[PDB]
Amino acid sequence: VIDPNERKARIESALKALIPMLSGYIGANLARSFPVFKVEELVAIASEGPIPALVHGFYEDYIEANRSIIKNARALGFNIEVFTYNVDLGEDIEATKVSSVEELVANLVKMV
RNA sequence: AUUGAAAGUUGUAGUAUGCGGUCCUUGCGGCUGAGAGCACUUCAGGAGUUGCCCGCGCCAGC
Repeated sequence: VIDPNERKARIESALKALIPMLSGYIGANLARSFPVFKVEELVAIASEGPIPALVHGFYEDYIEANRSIIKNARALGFNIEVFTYNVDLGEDIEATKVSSVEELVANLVKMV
């Protein structure tokens, strides 16, 4: 319904909304607490159509589950683009080794 | 009003006194309203249905 440029700008705004997410701007009591934040590791998949939800990082062996859910999804015929930070994720998987959070957002907005 | 004139055929009298139509007598004895009989046989309370969607326990706290 809206102009295509409006849709695009909304897309990059939503993607860049993650910049004040992994920097320590979550939760409440920011004035006094402002928690000591660091991103230990992360894995992201972009794709274009419907893809299965990634496994939560709560579990201890979620890296193996992520590898198994990525390789087989790509084998099934999904054009999934994978970005990894501080996660090996094997060697046979074409995954972009990102270095931070904002450049991950740059990679996401590259494919708009 | 004369073959006429006056002239009770009358008085008293229980056809009565007593006397069980009576005595004895099972309408009685024996007798299955009885024997055989599925109110049975076949039946989905069934198909479809998000208890959904939005939500800072929040901001000032030597």
